[PDB]
Amino acid sequence: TQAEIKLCSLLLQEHFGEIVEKIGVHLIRTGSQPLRVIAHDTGTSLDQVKKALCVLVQHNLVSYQVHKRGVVEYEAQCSRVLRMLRYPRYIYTTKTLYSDTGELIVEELLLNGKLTMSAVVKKVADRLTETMEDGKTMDYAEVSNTFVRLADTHFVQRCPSVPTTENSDPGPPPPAPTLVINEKDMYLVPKLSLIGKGKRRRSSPIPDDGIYWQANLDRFHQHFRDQAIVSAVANRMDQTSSEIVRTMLRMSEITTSSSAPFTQPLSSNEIFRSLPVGYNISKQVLDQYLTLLADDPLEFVGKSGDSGGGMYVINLHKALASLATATLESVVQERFGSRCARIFRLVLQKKHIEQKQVEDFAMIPAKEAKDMLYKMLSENFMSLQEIPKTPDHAPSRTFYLYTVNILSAARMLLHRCYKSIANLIERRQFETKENKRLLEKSQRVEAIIASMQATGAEEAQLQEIEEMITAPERQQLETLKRNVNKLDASEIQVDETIFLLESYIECTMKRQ
Amino acid sequence: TEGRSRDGGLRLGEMERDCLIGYGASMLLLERLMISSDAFEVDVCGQCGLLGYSGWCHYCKSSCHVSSLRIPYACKLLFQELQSMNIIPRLKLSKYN
Amino acid sequence: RSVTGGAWYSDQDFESEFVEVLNQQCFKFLQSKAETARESKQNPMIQRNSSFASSHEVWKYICELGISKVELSMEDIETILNTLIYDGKVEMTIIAAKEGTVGSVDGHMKLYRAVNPIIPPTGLVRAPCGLCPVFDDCHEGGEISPSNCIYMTEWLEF
Amino acid sequence: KEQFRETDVAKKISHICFGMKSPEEMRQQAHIQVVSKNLYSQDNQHAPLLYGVLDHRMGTSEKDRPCETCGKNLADCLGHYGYIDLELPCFHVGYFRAVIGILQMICKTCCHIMLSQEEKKQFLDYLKRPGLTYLQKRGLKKKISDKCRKKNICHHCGAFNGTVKKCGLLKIIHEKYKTNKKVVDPIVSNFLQSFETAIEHNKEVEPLLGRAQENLNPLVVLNLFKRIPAEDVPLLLMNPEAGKPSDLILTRLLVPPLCIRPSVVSDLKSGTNEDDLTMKLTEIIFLNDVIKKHRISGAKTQMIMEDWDFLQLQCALYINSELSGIPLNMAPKKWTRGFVQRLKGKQGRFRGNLSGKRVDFSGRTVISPDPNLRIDEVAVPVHVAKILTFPEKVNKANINFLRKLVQNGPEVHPGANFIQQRHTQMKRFLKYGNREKMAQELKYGDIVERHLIDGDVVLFNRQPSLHKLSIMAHLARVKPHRTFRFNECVCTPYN
Amino acid sequence: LPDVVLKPPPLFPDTDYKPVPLKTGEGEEYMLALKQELRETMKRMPYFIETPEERQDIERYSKRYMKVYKEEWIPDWRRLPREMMP
Amino acid sequence: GVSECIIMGIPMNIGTGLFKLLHKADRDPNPPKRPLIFD
RNA sequence: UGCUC
DNA sequence: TTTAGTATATGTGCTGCCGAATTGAGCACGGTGTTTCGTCCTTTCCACAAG
DNA sequence: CTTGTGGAAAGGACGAAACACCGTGCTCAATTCGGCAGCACATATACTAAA
Ligand SMILES: Nc1nc2c(ncn2[C@@H]2O[C@H](COP(=O)(O)OP(=O)(O)OP(=O)(O)O)[C@@H](O)[C@H]2O)c(=O)[nH]1
Ligand code: SF4
Ligand SMILES: [Zn+2]
Ligand SMILES: [Zn+2]
Ligand SMILES: [Zn+2]
Repeated sequence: TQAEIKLCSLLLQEHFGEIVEKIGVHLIRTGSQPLRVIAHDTGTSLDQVKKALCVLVQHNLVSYQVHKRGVVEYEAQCSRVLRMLRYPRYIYTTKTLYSDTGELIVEELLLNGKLTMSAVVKKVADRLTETMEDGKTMDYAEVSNTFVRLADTHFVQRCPSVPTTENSDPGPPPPAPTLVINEKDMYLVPKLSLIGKGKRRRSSPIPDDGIYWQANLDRFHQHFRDQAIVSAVANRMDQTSSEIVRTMLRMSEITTSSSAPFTQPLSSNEIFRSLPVGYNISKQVLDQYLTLLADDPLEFVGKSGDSGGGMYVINLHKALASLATATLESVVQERFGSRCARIFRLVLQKKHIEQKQVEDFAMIPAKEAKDMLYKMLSENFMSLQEIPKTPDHAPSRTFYLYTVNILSAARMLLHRCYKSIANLIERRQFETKENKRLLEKSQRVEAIIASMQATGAEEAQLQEIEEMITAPERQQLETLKRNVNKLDASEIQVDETIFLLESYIECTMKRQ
Repeated sequence: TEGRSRDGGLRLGEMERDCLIGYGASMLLLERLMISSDAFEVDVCGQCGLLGYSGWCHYCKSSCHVSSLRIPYACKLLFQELQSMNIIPRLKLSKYN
Repeated sequence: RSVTGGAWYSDQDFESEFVEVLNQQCFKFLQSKAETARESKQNPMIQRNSSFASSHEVWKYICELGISKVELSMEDIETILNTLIYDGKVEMTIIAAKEGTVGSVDGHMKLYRAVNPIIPPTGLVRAPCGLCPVFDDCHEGGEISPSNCIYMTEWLEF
Repeated sequence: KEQFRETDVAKKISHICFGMKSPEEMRQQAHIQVVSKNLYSQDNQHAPLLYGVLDHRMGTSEKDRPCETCGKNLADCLGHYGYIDLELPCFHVGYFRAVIGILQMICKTCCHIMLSQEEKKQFLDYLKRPGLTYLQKRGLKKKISDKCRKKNICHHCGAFNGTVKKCGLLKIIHEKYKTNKKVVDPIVSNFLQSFETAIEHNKEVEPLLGRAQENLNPLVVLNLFKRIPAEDVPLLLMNPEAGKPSDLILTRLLVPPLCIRPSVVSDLKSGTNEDDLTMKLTEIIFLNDVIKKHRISGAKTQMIMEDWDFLQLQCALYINSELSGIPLNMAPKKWTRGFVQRLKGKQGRFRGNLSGKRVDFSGRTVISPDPNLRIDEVAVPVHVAKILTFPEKVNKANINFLRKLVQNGPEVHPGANFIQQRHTQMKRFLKYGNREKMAQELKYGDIVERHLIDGDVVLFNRQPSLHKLSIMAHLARVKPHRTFRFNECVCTPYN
Repeated sequence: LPDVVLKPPPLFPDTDYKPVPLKTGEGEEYMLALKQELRETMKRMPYFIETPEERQDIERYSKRYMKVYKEEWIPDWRRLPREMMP
Repeated sequence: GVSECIIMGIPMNIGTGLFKLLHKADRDPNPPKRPLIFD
C-alpha cells in the first residue's frame, strides 16, 4: 500500500501541516503503537507528538485503545484518510439533496470533525448572516430543523459517547475513558430551547455538552452507490426504469444495512403507491417494467418471491460487479483502443479461451490480436491458467488459456488511481512552488489595493498597479490558474472511479 | 600475480592470518593485508551510503556528504559485485573518535 | 471454408475494411431501429420487441444494401453481430420460437438490439497518469517525475 | 570571499546496512542505458559501441582507453554501473525462496498478512523489544510463517487461500481451486463451469480440467507486492528502510562497471577474451530484443512464454550459474562463472581475495643450515636484500646514514633504490642522475627506500602452518650466499 | 532476427490515445471551487499546526507589533486520554 | 568482529587494538576564558 | 597434468 | 438424555530427494581460445577460338 | 609460340540462428550429513446416533 501511504502523506501535508503528517504516516506504516515509542521513532519533541495525535483524533482519523498494563495504543485509519478526499463530493451531494443550510452544516462537521449541535448551528448562522444582507438575521430554529432532518436521514451521526464515570467503576480514573458507541441515541438530537441571531462579523452552561456529531460517510457512500446504479439503469433502458429503481432504493435504504447480498424484497403495490404522482403510470405498466427488468441479463433486480402480487428484490452486489466491469472495459478501451476492448470483453464473457478462438470470435487478423493480448498481460489485466499435461510444466506441452480476474484487476486499477491522484497532487504542488515568487508578487500588488480600500482611498493608486512588470506575467498567472483548476478537476473526477472500485472490493469480501 | 614466471608475490593464506590473529599483532596484519597488498582510497556518500567517484555522488547528485575512506580493493570489488546482485551494502560512516 | 476461402478472406488477405463497414452498417441499422422503437412509445414490451432485430432480418437488410459482391450467409451476419456484442454496443437475447421466417435454430431465435453503454468514460482515463505507458517507472525523484512530465504538460497546455 | 569546506575527515565505517534497491533507485544509480547487444563496432578499430555493452562510460578495462564518465585512467577509475530494462519481469533466484515465503505469508486477494488483530499486536510487541538479533528475527519469521500457514481463510476480505508451492523451475503454483472431497464450495464449482467455451472449442480442456490451479507469474506477483500495506511489511521481518516487497521481483538489471568485467585484447587473432558476465548480459539483451520482436509481430502465447522462461533461466544463471532444477533441453552447454561462483569457492573473493591475499615486498627461497647465527637471527642473501626495500623517514638521527646510503646507490648493497620527496610525491630513481646532489638535498620528512640491512625485523614463515610458531619475526643479517639460513634449534617450530 | 538499436528508447514514448476530456457542468465547477475554498480555509484553521519557528536573531520593540496572534482550540480532555495534556 | 575488521581493512579489536593510547603533552585542560565585556 | 615440501 | 461409534484434525513422527562441504601453498609447461553452416560477393585463373 | 573476352570456380565476408548431421539419451552416482517436505497415518477429541 505504498501508493496509499503516499496519498495519505500528501493529503495530510496539504491539509494539516508537516509535524502532524509525519506522525500520521508513521502510524499508517507501523500501525498501533504507544505514544512514547512513536515519539522516539519520529524524532521530534513530545509536545508536538501530543498535538499531532490530538488534532488527528479530533477528525476521527486515529483511534486509541487500551491493552495490558493499562497502556494506550494509537492506530490510524488509512480508509478515513482516503475518504477525506471525498469532502467536495459530500458537500456537493448534501447541497443538491438539501438547502445551503445543510451544506454549511456538513462543511463545518467535516472541517472540525467533532462538534456539538449548538456550536455547529451557531457557526452555520454566523456564516449565513454574511450571505444575506439588509439587516435580516438568521435564527436557530430553521438551522436545528435542517440538522434534525439530516439526522433522521442518517447523514449525520453522534460520535461515541464516553460512559458515565460515576456509574461505571467509580474510583481511580483509567488512562483512557474507553469511549463506547450506542445505537439507541445514535441519531437522537438533544432538545435545545435556546435560540439566537448570528453576528455579521462586526468585531466590535452548554446544554448539549459532551454530545458530539460527525458526518456519516457510510450514508454518503450508500447514496453515491444508489445514484450510480440509477444513472446506469437510466443509460441502459430508460429514465422510467431509473425512477422506479430510485424509488425502490429509497424504500430499501431504511429497512437495510450498508452491506448485504440482497435487500428486503418489495411488492408491486407498495412501489406503485410510493412512486411520485408526477408520472402517469398504471399498475400494469409497473408490472411490465419490473418483469422486463427481472429478465435483464445484467441482473439488476430479481423476483425472489411471488406473494403480494409482484414481489421483487434488488441485487446490489451484482450491480456493483456490473459497474466494476463497465469501468474496467471503459479504461481498457480508452487505453488500448476499441479493438483491445473487444478482445477484453470476448475473453471476459468466455471464461477461458485461447488465441485461435479469440481470433475466430473477434475477427481480428493475426499479428495484432496476440499483440494486444500480450500488452494486457504485461499490465496485469488478465492471468493465464496454464493447464499442464505433465507436472513438469514445460511450455511446449501445455495449453495456455486467457482469463480475466475481476477482483485482482479491480485492485490493480484502484492502486493505479491512487498513484495517479498522488502524481497529480505532486504536480500541483510543484507548479505552486516553482511559481511562488510570482504568486507573492501578485498577492502584494493586489494587497496594495486591498489595503486602505475606503479609509484614505485615493484614486491615484489605481493606475499604478498594472504599471509594474506584473502585466506580462499575468499570462503566466492565468496559465498556472487554469492548470491548477484542471488538475483539481481531474483529481475530483478520478475520485468517482476510486469510490466505485473501493465499493466493489469491499462488497466482495466476507471479513470472516 | 601468482607465479614467479609472472613476477608474482607470496600469499598470506588463511593459516597465516590465523597465526597473526593468535599473536595479536593487529597493526602488522593490517599493514600486510590492507596497506601493502590492495590499499585504495574510495569516496563514500554519507547520505545514501553508496560509493562515489572523484568526490561526487551520482545517486544524490551532491558532493557535500561525500568523504574519502581507506579500503582494500578486494572489499570494494565485493561491494560492487553485491550491488550488481541487488544486495546493496549501505555504509554509514562516522568520525574515528 | 475453414482451410481456404471464406467471405472475409480475399486472396489470402483479411479484409479489415470490409468487416469494419459491415459493423458500422449493422450498428447504424440497429441504432435506427432502437430510435424508432423509443419514439413509438406505444408500450414498454412492444418497444423492446420492436427494438429487437432478428439475425435473418439484418441479414436480408445487408443483402439489400449490397456493399460487397461476395454472398454473405446468415451465420456470417451472426458472427458480425457477435463481434459487435463483444464491442459493448449491442445486446442479444435468445427467445423461444418454434418456426417462422428464420427457421435457423430449433425452437430458438436470436434477437439483437442497440443498447447504450453502462456508464460514461471513467475518471481515471481523463488523467494522463491512467493512460501512461511508462506508468510503472514513475517516481518522485528521477528522470521520470510528475514535476517534469511531458504528458501532463501537453495535457494542461491543450 | 572564500567558503569554509573541510578537506578530509578521518571517517571510520561504523556498520554495513544491507538492503535492496527498487527499479527507480536502479535507474537513479545508473548513468547510461545499455540497449545494444553487440560489443564492438564494424570498423577495423573495433571500438566499443555507444549505449551498448563494454561502453567506456561505465568504467574502463584497458590501460590506453580512459573512462568517459570521469577523466581518469584505469588505476584511478572506480567504475560506474548501468541499468538494463527488461520487457517482462523475472523472479530473482536469490530472493525466490523469500518470494515464496512472502506469498505464503500474505493473502493472494487483498495482499494482507494472514494474522488476526491479536496476533498482529502480539508480534508487534515482541518485535519492538530492543536488541533484536538475527537468530531471533529468523525464529520470529519461522513462527509467523507457521501460524499463517495454519490458517486457510482470510479475516480481512474472506477470500480462500490454499497452499502455495514451487512447481518446475522458477514457477509458483497457488492451489486456490483445490479438490474438496466433502460438499464443494460455490467458488470452485463456478471456476470449473466457467470453462464451457474452452471445452466447446477444445475438448482436451475437459479431461485436463483438474489440477488447474493459479499460476503466479512474475507479473501477478509484482502487482500483488506493489499493493501490500506498509503496516504489514514489518510483520514480514523485512526492514522497511532496507527495501520493499516489490523489490524482490526484478525488472531492471544492474550491469557492473568494466573493472569487474576485464577484457583482454588479443591482437594475435581476430578476437578478444571476455568474462562470462558480459556474454550473459549480451544474451539477456538479445532475449529482450527477441521478446519485443515477437510481441510486435504477434507470436503465439506458447513461444512467448517459452522465451519468458528462457529469459528467467538466463537471468538466474547470470546471478547463480549453478542450479539443480534446470531442464535437460534447457541445460547450458558449457560452464559459466556467475556471481555466486565468483563469491563462493576456494578461489572466491572471501577466501581468495579477502581472508588470504597476495602481498608484495616478500620472497620465497630454499633454506640451509647455519649454526653460527643466533636463534633470533636469520640470514638473507644479498640478491634478495637489494630487491626488498624498506621506507625509512629522514629524521634528525639517521640523516647521515641515509645520505651515505643514497651516495652508495642501488648497485652497492648498503643503499637505497628510490627517494620520495616530502613536498611532492614524485619518486626519483637513484640509478639515474647525480646521487650526490640528491644526498645533499635530503630534507627532513622524506622517504628513502633503503635496502634490507642488518638489524631489520623480518618475518620468516613456512607455508604449511599448523600453529602460530610456524611464523616468527627474526633479525635479518645479509650474507653473500643465495639461501635463507637460520639456527637449526628453530627447526622444530617450523618443522 | 531482431535489429540492433543504437540509441535507447525515448524516456517518454508517444501514444496515439489521449486522455478523455473532463466532464463539464455546474456541478464539477462548483466542486472545484469548493475544494479550492477548503484548501484556502483549512490552512488558517487552528487544526493546521505549523512548524514552530525557532532561533530568533534578537528581541525588538516591534515584536509586540509583529507578534502572530491566533485563537487556539481547546481539546476535550474528557474523551482524550491524560497523556496528551500539556 | 575480527573477520569483518580484516575485510574492511581496519585494526581488529582483539590484540593490541583493544585499548587506546593517549599522548602526555604539556597542556592545561579547561584553559582560562577571556571575559566578555559587553555581556 | 606433472611436480616440490 | 447419555454412552458408543464415526470422522476429522492436526501433530507428530518416520523417510527420501536436496544442497553443501572435502589442507596449505610454490613451481614448471601444452592447449586452446566461439563458430560455423550455408549464401553471396569478388577476384582469379584457365576450356577454347584467335593472332 | 603469345593473346583475349567471357565463364566457372574458389575463397572470404556475412547474417539467420543457436553451437549435436537426426532431434536422444547415456552413466555414475565420489562420501557423508544436516536441513527439508511428503505422506501417512494415528490417535484422540468431538459430535451425531441408538437405546
Ligand atoms: N598443463 C596443465 N593442465 C591443467 C592445468 N589446470 C588444469 N589442467 C588439466 O585439466 C584438468 C582439470 O581442469 P581444471 O583445472 O578444472 O580447469 P579450470 O581451472 O576449470 O580452467 P580455468 O578455469 O580456465 O583455469 C586436469 O585433469 C588437469 O590435467 C594447468 O594449469 N596446466
Ligand atoms: S510521466 Fe507524468 S503524466 Fe506520465 S505517468 Fe508519470 S507522472 Fe503521470
Ligand atoms: Zn548519495
Ligand atoms: Zn569511471
Ligand atoms: Zn485476503
